[PDB]
Formats: sequence, C-alpha cells, structure tokens
Amino acid sequence: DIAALVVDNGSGMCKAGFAGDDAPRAVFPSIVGRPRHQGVMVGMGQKDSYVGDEAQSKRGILTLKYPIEHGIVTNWDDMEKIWHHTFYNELRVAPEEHPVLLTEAPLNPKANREKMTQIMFETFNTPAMYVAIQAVLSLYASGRTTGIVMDSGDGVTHTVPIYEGYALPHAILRLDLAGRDLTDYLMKILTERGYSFTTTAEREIVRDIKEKLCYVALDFEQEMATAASSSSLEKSYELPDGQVITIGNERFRCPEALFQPSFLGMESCGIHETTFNSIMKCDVDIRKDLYANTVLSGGTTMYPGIADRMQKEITALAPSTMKIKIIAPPERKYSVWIGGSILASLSTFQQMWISKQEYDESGPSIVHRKCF
Amino acid sequence: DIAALVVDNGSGMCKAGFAGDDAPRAVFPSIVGRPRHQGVMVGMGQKDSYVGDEAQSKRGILTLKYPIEHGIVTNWDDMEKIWHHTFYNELRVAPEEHPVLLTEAPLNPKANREKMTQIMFETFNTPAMYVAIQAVLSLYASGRTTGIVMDSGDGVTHTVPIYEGYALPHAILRLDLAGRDLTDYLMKILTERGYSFTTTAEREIVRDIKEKLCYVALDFEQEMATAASSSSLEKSYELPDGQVITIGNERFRCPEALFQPSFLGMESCGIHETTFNSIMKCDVDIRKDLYANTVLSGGTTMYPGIADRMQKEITALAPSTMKIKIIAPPERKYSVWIGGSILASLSTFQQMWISKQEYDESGPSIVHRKCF
Amino acid sequence: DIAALVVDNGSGMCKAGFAGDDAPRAVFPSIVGRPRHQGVMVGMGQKDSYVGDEAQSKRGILTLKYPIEHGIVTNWDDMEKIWHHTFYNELRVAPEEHPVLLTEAPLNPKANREKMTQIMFETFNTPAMYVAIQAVLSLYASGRTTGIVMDSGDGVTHTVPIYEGYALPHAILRLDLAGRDLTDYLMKILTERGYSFTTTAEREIVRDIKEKLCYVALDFEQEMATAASSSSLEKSYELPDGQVITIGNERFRCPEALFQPSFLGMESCGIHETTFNSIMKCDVDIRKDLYANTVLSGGTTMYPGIADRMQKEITALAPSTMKIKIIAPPERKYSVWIGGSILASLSTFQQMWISKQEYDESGPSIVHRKCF
Amino acid sequence: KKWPEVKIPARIITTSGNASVDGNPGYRPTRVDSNGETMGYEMRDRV
Amino acid sequence: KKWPEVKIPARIITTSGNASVDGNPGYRPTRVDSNGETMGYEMRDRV
Amino acid sequence: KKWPEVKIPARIITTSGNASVDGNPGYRPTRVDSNGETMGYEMRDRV
Ligand SMILES: Nc1ncnc2c1ncn2[C@@H]1O[C@H](COP(=O)(O)OP(=O)(O)NP(=O)(O)O)[C@@H](O)[C@H]1O
Ligand SMILES: Nc1ncnc2c1ncn2[C@@H]1O[C@H](COP(=O)(O)OP(=O)(O)NP(=O)(O)O)[C@@H](O)[C@H]1O
Ligand SMILES: Nc1ncnc2c1ncn2[C@@H]1O[C@H](COP(=O)(O)OP(=O)(O)NP(=O)(O)O)[C@@H](O)[C@H]1O
Ligand SMILES: [Mg+2]
Ligand SMILES: [Mg+2]
Ligand SMILES: [Mg+2]
Repeated sequence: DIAALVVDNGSGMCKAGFAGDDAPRAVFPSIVGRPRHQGVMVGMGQKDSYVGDEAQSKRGILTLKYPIEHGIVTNWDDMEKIWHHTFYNELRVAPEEHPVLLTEAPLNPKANREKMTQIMFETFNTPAMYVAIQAVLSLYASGRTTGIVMDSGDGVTHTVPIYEGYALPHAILRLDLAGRDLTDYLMKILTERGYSFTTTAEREIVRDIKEKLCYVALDFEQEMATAASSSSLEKSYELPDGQVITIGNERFRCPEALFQPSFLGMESCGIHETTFNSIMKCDVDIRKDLYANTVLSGGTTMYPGIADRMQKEITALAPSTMKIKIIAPPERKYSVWIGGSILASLSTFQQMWISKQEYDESGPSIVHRKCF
Repeated sequence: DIAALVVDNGSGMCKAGFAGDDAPRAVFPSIVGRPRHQGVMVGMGQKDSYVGDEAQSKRGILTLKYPIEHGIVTNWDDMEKIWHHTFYNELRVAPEEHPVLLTEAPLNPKANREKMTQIMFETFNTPAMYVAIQAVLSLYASGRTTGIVMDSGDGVTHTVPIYEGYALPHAILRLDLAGRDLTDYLMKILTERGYSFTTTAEREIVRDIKEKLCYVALDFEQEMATAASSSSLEKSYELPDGQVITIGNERFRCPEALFQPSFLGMESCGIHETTFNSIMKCDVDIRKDLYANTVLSGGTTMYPGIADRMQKEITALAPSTMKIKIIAPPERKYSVWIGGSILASLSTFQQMWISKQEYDESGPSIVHRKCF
Repeated sequence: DIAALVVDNGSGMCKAGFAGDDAPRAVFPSIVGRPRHQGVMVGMGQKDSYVGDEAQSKRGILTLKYPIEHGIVTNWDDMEKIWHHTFYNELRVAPEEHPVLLTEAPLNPKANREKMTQIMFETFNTPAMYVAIQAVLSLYASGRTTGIVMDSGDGVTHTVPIYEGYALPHAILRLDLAGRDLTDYLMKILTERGYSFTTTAEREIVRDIKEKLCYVALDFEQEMATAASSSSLEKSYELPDGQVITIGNERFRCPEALFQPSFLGMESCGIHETTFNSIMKCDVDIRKDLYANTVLSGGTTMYPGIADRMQKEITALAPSTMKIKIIAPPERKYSVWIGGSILASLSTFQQMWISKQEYDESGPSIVHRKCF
Repeated sequence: KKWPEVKIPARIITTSGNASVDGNPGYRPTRVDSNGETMGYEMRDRV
Repeated sequence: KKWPEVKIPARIITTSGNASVDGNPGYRPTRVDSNGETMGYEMRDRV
Repeated sequence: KKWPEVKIPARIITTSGNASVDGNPGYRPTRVDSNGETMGYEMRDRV
C-alpha cells in the first residue's frame, strides 16, 4: 500500500489527510446541504446536494444538516456523501489502495462503529481500517504516555486517563456537551439584545461569532460585575450582509456553560469537575501524574482563558500538595488528527489494522475485538 | 390602591380590564392610524391621530400602523398612545392608583421590558407593575399547574412547558410566525384569483376574511384533492363596498402555513413539531403529563379544526402508548387575560409586584430580577 | 414506653416499623430531592425539599440525593430529613416515647454511630436506642444461631460468620460493591445500544430496569454464547414517556459484576469468593456448619438465579465432601428488618438498650461499649 | 425619581424572526449607524 | 464477501444525552415502532 | 444533657472503598484542609 489515510471525522469538522504528515491536508465542516428554494434558471450546473466548504459558500439558499450529532451518525446516507467528498474531492485519492484510520468518541453505540467498518470495507473497499478513540490519539500527539486527556469537540466531551500506556476504561467519563450546545446557547442568549438568528446558515454565523469573540472568564461573577460597566467588554461583529451587532457579557456567558451546565438546563457537572472525577476514579498512586499531565484537545478547548480557568478550578478541588498543570498546545484542534497520523505510521501498529481478509472472515463485528 | 389592571398588549390586539373580572372590559386592535389625505372641511373635529376602534372605523382615509411587531414594540411613540387610549378612554381610569399587570412573549429583547417598566412608572405613575409571560398566564386560566401551553397570537408563537409549578426555561421555544404572517400570506395567495388587496385597510379586510373563512384541514392533501373538484368548499365574502369575492382552497391553504412554514419560505418547523420538540426537550418523567395537558391559547389557535389537526400530528410524533390530549377552551382567545386577572387577584401575588418604592431606588433594571 | 421502633436505614432504602411486627409498616427510598428548575406558579404549596416516595414521584423536576453512600452518611442534614419523614410522616409517631433500633453495616467509621446516637438522643429525645449489625439481624430472621450471612444492599456487601451464639469479628469481610454500583454499571453498558440515561431520575429508571430485568446467569460464558443468537434473551422495557428499550445480554452482564468485580475495574474478588474466604478464616471445626447455613439476605441478592450461582461457585471452592446449602428465603429484601423487630421484642434484650440516662452520663461514645 | 432613559437597540434584520422592514407600510425603515458601523434599523413614522 | 447489513437501532430521546429531535432542522424525526411498541426515532431527510 | 458535638471526619477517596466524589451529582465535593494540608472531602449541597 502507498500510505495510510487519517480521517478525524468528528461531529462538527472533518479533518482528513495522510499518515506521517504533521497537519491535515483537508479541513472542512461535516455538513451536507440541499437547496430549499425554487430553481428557475435552467442549466447553471445545479446540484441536488452540496458537501463541506461548498455548502458553506452557498449556505444562503441551502438547508444545512449535520450527519453526526453527539459523535453519533444519525443519517448514514449523508455520511456516505461526506466520506465520498473526503476521499475523491478533498484528498483526491482512491480508498481501494489506502488503509484508513477513523476516530470515535468513547461510550458510543456499538452499531455506529460496525457500520463505519462495513461502509469502509464494502463501499470504499479499503485494504485495511481501524477505529481509535479521539482522546487516546491526543496523547500520541503530545508525546506522552501518562496523563488524562480532556477532549472537547463539537458534539462530545470525554476524558480518558492513561498511565504508562494503560488506559483505565472504568474511569472514562463522557459529557454530551460541546461546541454545538454552546452555539445553540449563544443563539438563545443573543435574543436578549434582539438578535434573532434562527436558520441553519445563521447557526453557522453564530458559530463564527462564538469562535471569534467568545472567551472563558477566570472569575465569572467578577466578569459580570465588570460587564455591568458596559463599554469595555463589548465587541462589534459584522454580519455577512453588513449589519453590525454588539456582544457584551454574552462573550463570557458563552463558554461558561461548560463549567456551569445548569445554564443549559442540564444536571451534569462542569468540565472541570468531570476531569477531577475522572482523576479520582483512578488509582491513588497514579493521580499525582494525572494532575501534572492534564492535556486539553478539541476545537471547543480553544476559548481564550480556558486553560487558566481549568487550572484554577482543578487546584481548588485537588489536594493542595498536587502540582496542577494544564497542557494546552496551540494545535489543540488537530491534536486528534496528529496523534492518528503518528499512530498510523508506527511500525508496531501495522499488524493492528483490520485487514480485508479479516473482514471477509468475521464481518462488521471484527471491530469490537480488534479496536479499543 | 383601588384595584389591579390587566392589559394583554399583544402584537395585534389590546385587551384590558380589572383583576378579578372573568372577561376583559375593553378589547380593541393595537392600531394607531393617521390621515393620508387632504383635510378640506374646516373644523369638523379633525385630529392628527386615531387609536383602536376609531382607527378601524376611519381606516379608509387612514394609514394603519401596528406599534408592536412580533411581540416587540417598534415605535414607542405610538405604544404610548395605545396605553393612553387604554387607560383614559377605554377603561376610563387614572393609572396613578391602580397596579398594572402587563404581558410579554418569552425570549423578547430585555430593553422592551425595561421601557415597559419605565413608561409605567414615569409617565403613568402607576403605584406598581408586573410583567408576566403570556403562555404562563394561559395555564392559569386553564386551572392547571402541569401542562405545555402553545400560545399563538398575532405576532409570536411560543410553547412553555410547566410541571407542577416549575417551568423549564431551557425547553421554551419561540416561533416568529403568527396571525400577521398568515394574513400577509392570504393577501399573497388571493392574487391567484385576481384580488389585489394592498393597503393597510385592505390588510384589515383580509384579516377579517381570514378570521371568518380560513380553517385548518385535517388532511391537507385530501382537502386539496376535494377542492380540486371545486363545488362545495368555496365560500362568498362581501367587501365593505358591496363587491363579493369567492375563496376556495385558499381557505385551508390559509392556516396550513402554521404546520408547513415552507409555504412562507421559512425553514422552521411547524407548530405541531415545535410543541413536540418542546415536550421532548423536557425531562423523561414529565413528558407523559405534558402530552395529556397540551393547552392551546391565543387568537391564532381559533381556526376551526386546529385542535383536531394538532392531536393528529402530535399522535404521529409521540410514542404510540401516550394519550395525546389537546385542550382548546372555547374562550382561549382571552386565555392570557383571564390568567393575568387570576394571578393579579391572588393573595400570594400581592408581594410580587414591582413597587413604586422599588423602582425609585433601582430603576428600570429591577424588572429582570423580579418578573422572571 | 408504648413499643419499640425498628428502622433499617440502608444506603438506598428506609424500612420502618414497630417491634413485634412481621413486616415493615413503611418502606420508601432514602432520597432527599430538591427542585432544579425555575418555578413560575405562585402558591401550589411548592416545598423546597421532598423526601421518600414524594421525591420519587416528582423526580422529573428534582435533583435526587442519597444522603447515605456505601452505608456511611455523607450529608447529615438530609439524613435528619430522612429520619424526620420516617418518624412524623411515615410512621406518624412521636420519637420521644419509642425506643429506636437502628442498623449499620460492619467496619463503618466509628463517628457514624456516634452521630446516630447524638441525633437520636438530642434532636428526637428517644427514651432508648440501639445500633445492631445488619447481618447479625438477618440471622435472627432465619431463626438460626449458627451460619454465615451474606448481606448485600444498595451500598454495602458484608459477610458475618456466626457459630453458636458467637460471632467471629476477625472473619468479617466487607465489599463496597452493591446495588448502586450495579445500577451505574448498567447505566454505562446500556450506552452500547445507544441509551444515554444520565440524570438522577434516569438513574432511578435504570434501577427499575435492573430490578425488573437483570438476572444472574448460571454459566456466564455459556449464556453469552446463547445471547449471541439474539432473539430469545432480549426483553422490552417501556420508559415513563412511552419509548421502549430492548435489553439483551446486558440482563445477565448486569449482575455479573458481583462475581467478577473486574468488570467495574475493581481488584477485589467476587461475592462467592468473599463468602468462601470468610468461612476459611474461621476455625476448622465450625466451617462444616457455616457451609450448610449460608444465609443470603439483602435487596441486591434478589436477582433470579443468584442462589444457584452462589451454590455452584462455593461447591467448586469448598472441599467436595462438604454439603453446601445456600439459604435464600422469599423475603431476603426484609430479612434485616425482621431480625431487628425480633431482637427488639426479646425479653432478654431489654437491658441492652442504651438508656437516655446512659447517654446523659457518658455521651455519644456510649455506643462503642454498649452495642458492639 | 427619574432614571435617565431605556435605550432600545437598533433592530437587526435576519432572514426571518423578530424584525422586518416590510412589516409596517406606515413606518420608514431608517438606518441607524454609529461611527462607520451600521448598528441596525429603526422605524420612524413618515411613510 | 458481503455481510448482510448493520442495522442501526432507533434513537432513544432521554433528558440529555446521545440523541435529540430538535438538533437538526433538516431532519424529520420519524417515529420507529415495531409491533405496538415505539422503538425510538430516526432522522429522515425531508424537513 | 448536651454533649459538645460529633465531628464526622473528612472523607478519604481511596482507589475503591467507602467514599467517592462522583457518587452523588447533587453534592459538591468541597476540599477540607487545615494547617494548609488536605484532610479529605465533604459533600456540600450545591450541585
Ligand atoms: N476558536 C474556537 N473557539 C471556540 N470554539 C471553537 C473554536 N474553533 C472551533 N471551535 C468549536 O469546535 C468545533 C470543532 O472542533 P473539533 O475538534 O473539529 O470537533 P469534532 O472532532 O468535529 N467533534 P467530536 O467528534 O464530538 O469530538 C467547532 O465546530 C466549534 O464548535
Ligand atoms: N377566529 C379567528 N380565526 C383565525 N385567526 C384569528 C381569529 N381571531 C383572531 N385571529 C388571529 O389572531 C390575532 C389576535 O390574537 P391575540 O391572541 O389577540 O394576539 P396578540 O395577543 O395580540 N399577539 P402575541 O403578542 O403574539 O400574543 C388576530 O389579529 C388574527 O391574526
Ligand atoms: N428485585 C431486585 N432485583 C435486583 N436488585 C434489587 C431488587 N430489589 C432491590 N434490589 C437492589 O437492592 C437495593 C435495595 O436493597 P436493600 O437491602 O433495601 O439495601 P439497603 O439496606 O438500603 N442498603 P445496605 O446498607 O447496603 O444494606 C435496591 O436499591 C437495588 O439496588
Ligand atoms: Mg473530536
Ligand atoms: Mg397573545
Ligand atoms: Mg440492606
């Protein structure tokens, strides 16, 4: 085989490339869009469906739908379109001659992984395939073998503790709270100023606002009190049509739902307490090393000040002797893909692929005894 | 203080009266009109603006303006005229000795409520005031503490789930689709028969046509097929000048935009699907009681057969074992006002008013921590 | 004094009644719940706290809290609410004129007994009080003075070997593995089929699923192979909102954590090996009688087929000439309370009560030298 | 007592929602701009 | 070789977790039912 | 008579045993420390 492909196809963003590369060759949203208006002009080369960046470019006349929700594929018909775009339009490669390494969140339904295997082997005819946990790959990118990875993508937040190469599955925790929920929450709270973004294209607009302007407060009540003097924290954003909106305390109420899920009406603990609970569920002798190597990954962990806030909240929970250290590499977005490209290029990993011979022998259920 | 006033200032209608009454004493459209032609008769008692029913009577020579659009005041200079008419002309009361309970849709801009408070305290000098959610009051008029209220007025549609006294704000949904949009859509589709209503007075004429003849089909496609052999479903309506128009399949294509917003070019879900989503966004254990206590309120839900259609659609969405019950009181047009009158006369509510002493020391922003 | 009371305050369930009765008069979960939502209706009698069955009924709007974890009280403020409900609301009795026989698991922290004594004597003013070991009481219900009691409840599993009237404290073993851990494990393994029960009320839903459908396989690997042909072992369960789930091999993988604690990541041996170790830690001459009188008790031991599995494993460990008998009454769920009621009504037990005079002259530490 | 004034923000016209410029024929949808940035629209009474 | 098919189970809508019916405006949450029992929901592409 | 008070010790979270911080979602596991050293945890009622 020529080389292996790595497809970190998360809930919100598809990140594809080749093993051995230090950056994904193609990054585009996991979006399939179809026109919602009357096509009057004959010819024009119109399409019944648009995928990825093409859907974003013409999202005004399009209804955008995410095939993945909460790390779980809800519509496999659009997932096949997403993967076909990834292979033949973005990477411009034939899957028939490249092993493919996929990513999945832990505690996912087992049928979701099985259909991944089935589609990779029977529709794209990949010579080999593997499914790895997103947070495990982030540890490969960091170069560590010990530490807890707090991965926050677009649909799923999950923490996986690892100590010298041994993962503790009983301590793995999962929160269905991520960038998509924060985008919806920002859409909700922006109505306090009269902004009424409702459509899916306006959902992308609000996602852009969130990525550009939302930030994590070190002290939420202090930042609220400072924002009561509403001239300093306020920022302007220009809509695609030219109208300018102003955002204020919403900028830090925007990520605060990660640390106070009760803002979303949810009962679960914040991401800081999730990591602390995951560390406490591990062995006593290994918690000290988990505190010093708490690694952040995923697109949602890119908020400014999220590392300092995670540091602050954890040291107030953990015993005062421990040296709480939060590692937030600038490549936090692509940490999963970099780890996947490292793993797929390892010499010791080449016998861990699910071979097409093994798929013929065992079927889609092979993935449960071969993968994590 | 003598008694408390209740004013259901919706987008299209103003409904005012005294607390403890079982029906509003004054009901008139929330319309401010000004003449659009040359006055030539000297004297005659001419005046620069007309409000409410007087504007409707003189609407031929008048340009009719709705100060409220989508439950939000767009021109306060005319909303103040609406309130002045309501107090000094319709109710014939002095506001300086009556607490006033107003209504507002959820997810409104916060400044809209603040100016309500400021105007009520600084221009009408009311001893106390309060702002309540429209759908919350509709549950009061239903004699219930558990159920989801689907309120449809002239400007907004909103669903508020409540279970044994506690509302779920994260599950509250809002649609900017209501009777005004349906009136404009009926104006649009009536042009297929050559009827060309364009002016604001003709907008009122089309609103009357909609209120008298539009109705909800139980099966839209079957009703379209029945109306294809056009004999029976056609009805005659007489314009105020004596010319009579005939309306056919438009009668049920008229409310169908509520259940198929794509008729208006909108991407949002129908009123049936929004209610189902609002129920499903609540806790699992309370959904069963919300299904059996789905309450319809507001003037837009007054279409004949809307309750049967809502029961039919929700039954197809909800699990088969749930008993879907749609409660549509005959007086549900005034359900918000009745709930406001019940609430304003409750003994325990008398310490929840925003007092004049409280507004003096805290200003308009007091309304946010008092009302909701 | 009128009569003695017996209160079996376990980790998850409270069983209260009068001494001499053959069944607890009041049984309700040991739960304190508080509303986690807004609350918009005035009046309605909205209490800020709910206890027992009322909290379970209203759990859709409440955050459910267990004041007891692993048989140890973690929050005494809610434990006092549990006891107040037990006395005044469930039993409808005045504690000032009834002795109270409490229960506790062995190897508990000594301060846990002391605060029980302090609360019973200072806040409830009980004339007398006692704290008996749960497994010792279970032997009373069996009508035996010899045998080893395997007691598993919601938070604690413990074995107490008892020869003729004499306990062997050095042979008493304890596992912090019980019904709550099994409920959490079932919650985590149901995600393989896509079920995502996360809230505290959904924890009770999963507990109901566990109580109705989980069972102990006689041969785990053979039953897994049988469930591989997935048509026969699957069962349907209807959620409170009408959606029905399907559970298959999880039905017997659910209780298997009792016999293979490594399923939970625990290093400890199974309950079968715990009993065998407890028997082997006793004198050689008494092991023969402990094998023939292995009493099974507690609500966790109510899984179908658990007695047959316990017999199967212990026969494999014990010498072949021993006649292993697993004594599982139909009332294992109430064996502790029945034994407590028997003990509290014995004439010879009347001088073993901690008198209010003894508490006055000795303090809470009287419980260590008087009880056990 | 008199508090200074509640300033209602300029309306932002989305594809569909809270505000539209076509809703009221009697109101002129005047543009509101501070500095060079156009903050939105407000409905004056001229048309 | 070709194995028959991986059948994706119907999604169970809990209070907060893996699935929701409001997530995708482009997907209609059609009810899945076998016998008289509602197995859950799946996202058809019509709305 | 009244005796001063029974002070329940702070809970020590071992690998597996008497106490865990994840057991009750309704309780916040506040750190208990004296002389600057952590003695354990206690379950306050806020979360
Ligand atoms: N600068 C940013 N600030 C805040 N949020 C961001 C930023 N960049 C990306 N995000 C969020 O992160 C998402 C993408 O992160 P990514 O790591 O690609 O998620 P994923 O892997 O697609 N999802 P999952 O499978 O659930 O891990 C975006 O859609 C946003 O929600
Ligand atoms: N019989 C009817 N059939 C159909 N539609 C009707 C009928 N009567 C009234 N309507 C519609 O309902 C509107 C009045 O409803 P109402 O409950 O007074 O709305 P509102 O409270 O003014 N507005 P909102 O702010 O959305 O609550 C009318 O203007 C029509 O659009
Ligand atoms: N029929 C059943 N099948 C399976 N598990 C059950 C059944 N009935 C009860 N349980 C479990 O047992 C628990 C109750 O047992 P119980 O003996 O009342 O515990 P407790 O006395 O409250 N706690 P402990 O301090 O450990 O004795 C439930 O909450 C379930 O976890
Ligand atoms: Mg990811
Ligand atoms: Mg209304
Ligand atoms: Mg018990």
